[PDB]
Amino acid sequence: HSHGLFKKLGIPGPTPLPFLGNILSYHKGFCMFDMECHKKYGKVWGFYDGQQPVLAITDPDMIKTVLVKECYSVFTNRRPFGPVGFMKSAISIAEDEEWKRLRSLLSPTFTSGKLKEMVPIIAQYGDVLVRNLRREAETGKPVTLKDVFGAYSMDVITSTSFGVNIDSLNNPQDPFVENTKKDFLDPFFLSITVFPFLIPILEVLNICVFPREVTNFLRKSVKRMKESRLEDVDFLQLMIDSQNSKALSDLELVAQSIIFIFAGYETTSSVLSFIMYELATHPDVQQKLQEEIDAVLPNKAPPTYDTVLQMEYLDMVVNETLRLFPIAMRLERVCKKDVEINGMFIPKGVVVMIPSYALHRDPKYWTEPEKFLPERFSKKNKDNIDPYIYTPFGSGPRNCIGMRFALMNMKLALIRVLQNFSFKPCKETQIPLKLSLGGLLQPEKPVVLKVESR
Ligand code: HEM
Ligand SMILES: CC(C)(C)OC(=O)N[C@@H](CS[C@H](Cc1ccccc1)C(=O)NCc1cccnc1)Cc1ccccc1
Repeated sequence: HSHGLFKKLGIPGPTPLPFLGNILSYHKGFCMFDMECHKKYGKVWGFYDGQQPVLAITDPDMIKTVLVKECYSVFTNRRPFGPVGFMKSAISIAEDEEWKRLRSLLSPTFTSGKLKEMVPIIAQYGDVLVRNLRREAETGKPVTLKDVFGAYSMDVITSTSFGVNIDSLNNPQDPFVENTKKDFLDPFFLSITVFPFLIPILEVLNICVFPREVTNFLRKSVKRMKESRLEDVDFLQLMIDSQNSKALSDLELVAQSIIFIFAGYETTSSVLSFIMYELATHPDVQQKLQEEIDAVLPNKAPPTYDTVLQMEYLDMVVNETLRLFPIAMRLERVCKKDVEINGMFIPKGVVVMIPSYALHRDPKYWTEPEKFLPERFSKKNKDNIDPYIYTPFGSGPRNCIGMRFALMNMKLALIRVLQNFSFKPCKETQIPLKLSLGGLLQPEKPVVLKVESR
């Protein structure tokens, strides 16, 4: 069989069913299954997504070795994913030297210096956010954060990636908003894990998990802008300026544009929802932050790149949220060679997995781990936190390239919104929040809260 491998290496795990492997155990979802396995088996364990062996690892030295020490050499790519179509060229899907080349060609886009240049742009839609929120707070109707934050995240994306400027909550039907707004335990991807041999089938059928129509709209919408700016501060331009030299192709450039939307749309919006839920169910933290924000920005002063880094309690709130809700859930690299790391034989072809969610909630590193307690990130206690236990942006050469941009994007939305409003539970607010038993880190029920004007 293929299912004998962990039994042979003396590695414990749950016993796999033929063909299926352990996937029925995802019925309660990745994270609950990860927690269970941690408790039941210890520091290392194995399971099978279908015939695919996955070794979980939770020792910080070993995690360091995989994520940083042996990245370029051994643990370079994520778990194969498909069908992708032309998206094979997206950085996050790309493999080995094409990844190394893409990552280089795109790293200077995400510098502090280029980020500081984008703060004015990400600020103006904080204002747009307020005015849409006020229209909902002067009419004391409970608000669904995912639509209004979704509208906001969506606003920052189009602006920061193509210079297109819209109020997606208000022009929700402009052509540029439709395509762009468009789960690994849904019927489709569970089937991909049992029948991964079916991927090269869909590839030759140009069936793509990225719908073939959105990809066509932006391939052409990009080339319109490309040739309307060429010739006559955003991500697209920064990429156009890069291929003005091994340099970035034209279809390669459309693909990265798409990964950036997918990356910062549901994530920026989802995280902000998780932070407003905790702010509302912990109103002292909410007050403590409103004070810190008014002290650095008095009279509702507009935030700047520099003032944002000045805020310590703000950063603590963000970091403690991502501890409870690390939206990647897991990190993963494919072992490309027989290797021994930190005293353990890892055979070629195993997927190596770091169960972030489960370690963020591990009582052996965290006190009262399910309690929302920002103080664990105080300049006092922030030093007692293992950066290979807390990894909401991954770690090493393949960590989240957009990390600085995402923290800034979120913090700008939070500052402007707590400058103006307070957030209180409704009776229809789900307390305590229940995580989706599905395949995405998101709430069972969408977070609804009451909004009031300061
Ligand atoms: C709060 C929001 C976000 C979180 C928590 C987050 C988290 C992550 C994590 C955990 C990874 C994988 C890291 C690893 O495997 O070690 C990742 C990868 C990535 N993220 Fe983010 N991310 C966020 C937002 C963004 C944004 C806004 C962008 C915008 C460009 C972005 C672009 C990427 C890319 C391109 C990768 C793949 C990097 C590579 O393989 O070279 N992400 N993110
Ligand atoms: C089947 C299996 C689970 C093994 O593989 C994958 O999920 N791998 C992805 C390709 S790695 C990359 C990193 C990533 C993936 C999934 C969750 C978090 C981070 C990616 O794509 N980040 C878009 C994005 C999201 C959040 C933060 N930053 C970036 C496929 C993909 C997902 C979503 C949009 C586009 C592509």
